[PDB]
Amino acid sequence: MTTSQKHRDFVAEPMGEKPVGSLAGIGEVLGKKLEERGFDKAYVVLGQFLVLKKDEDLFREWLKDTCGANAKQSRDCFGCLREWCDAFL
Amino acid sequence: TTSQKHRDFVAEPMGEKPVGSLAGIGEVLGKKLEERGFDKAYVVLGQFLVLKKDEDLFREWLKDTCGANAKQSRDCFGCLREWCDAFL
Repeated sequence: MTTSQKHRDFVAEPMGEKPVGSLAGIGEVLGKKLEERGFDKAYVVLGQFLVLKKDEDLFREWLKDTCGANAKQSRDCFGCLREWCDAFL
Repeated sequence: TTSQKHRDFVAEPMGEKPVGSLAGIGEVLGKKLEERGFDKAYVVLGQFLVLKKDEDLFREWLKDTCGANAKQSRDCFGCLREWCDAFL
């Protein structure tokens, strides 16, 4: 297992009302910036991932533009949402 | 009350179901959703979630996007709301 424990916690169960900082890659700095843009709960970021048809390039670019995520952070967040979807959607 | 199409949708994960599997989304609406990129049910779920599950704004967006009338948008909203309560 190469993922963070944090990723594994997220993908292990439905996300319900979890905050955006429960997503892998989304530390407190990125999470504050996402919340200030209206992306307060993880499911709102899931929504964007889904409206972008789960496209890695568009989602990671959107995350960079919206909260300044770097490549590792956007990869981790994408991978967490992708694996969550594979398990639960 | 509810249609069987609604109950069938809310009973299980949606996976790669087409947009027409959503309650209220018939052939005409599905066509116009697909023309706009919303070809699978999960893409419309995505919009529902980005709008924070807000009934008024989601139903208005659906009317604006594909021409859904009030019953169609009611049906579609309700199926996504109940799916989310069961699976999200």
